[PDB]
Amino acid sequence: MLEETEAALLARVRELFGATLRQVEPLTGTWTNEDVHRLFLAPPSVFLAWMGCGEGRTRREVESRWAFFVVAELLNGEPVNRPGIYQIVERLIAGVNGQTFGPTTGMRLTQVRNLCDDNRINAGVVLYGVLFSGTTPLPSVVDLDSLDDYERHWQTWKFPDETPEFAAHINVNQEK
Amino acid sequence: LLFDGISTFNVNDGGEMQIERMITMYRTNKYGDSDPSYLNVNTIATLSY
Repeated sequence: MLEETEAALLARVRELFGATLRQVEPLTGTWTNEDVHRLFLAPPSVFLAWMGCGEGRTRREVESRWAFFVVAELLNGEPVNRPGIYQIVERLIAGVNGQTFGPTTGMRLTQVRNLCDDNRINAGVVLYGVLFSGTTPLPSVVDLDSLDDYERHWQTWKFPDETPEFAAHINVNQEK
Repeated sequence: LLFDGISTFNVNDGGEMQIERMITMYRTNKYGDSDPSYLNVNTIATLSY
């Protein structure tokens, strides 16, 4: 039930921030050392990336680890709007803490890394990154449905192969 | 006789005639061989029951 959860977080982010964030888009893979030169950042924007799932309490639940990578612009060594980016990070933490998002519930904040080395400083982007862990259940077993009239019951006693066969072809619903 | 397939009987004291072992005349499987799965009349009777 992970995809429904990520859709829920994305919808919540869109509702909370609206036009403040230029875009929101799921990220394939954690933020590596070349994501800056490969993605359509269009800052300011936030990316939701699934970082996997550790073992949950039961055999039907897991601790999913999501991440929110927030992007902005740092022209001339100066963030484009430092109060804006701080407010974005803070409101993203606040509105996505504790509240359930689809099947997943108990979103708990785990870590916030500055996550701005030279690769991103010379690229004019800040990458404050939030992490989350949630108790998400596994999908249930697929149900079934069929109705066929019970009419015949074929039983075969497991005798030795070449021993003469013993069986009963019951054929219920027979009247005489 | 019990090996051959014909059942037996015992004559106990007092002029009484007992049954000994009732067996079915089944000794050979489909391809020769030797199968005891029907040797006892109790086996076929219990299968029927």
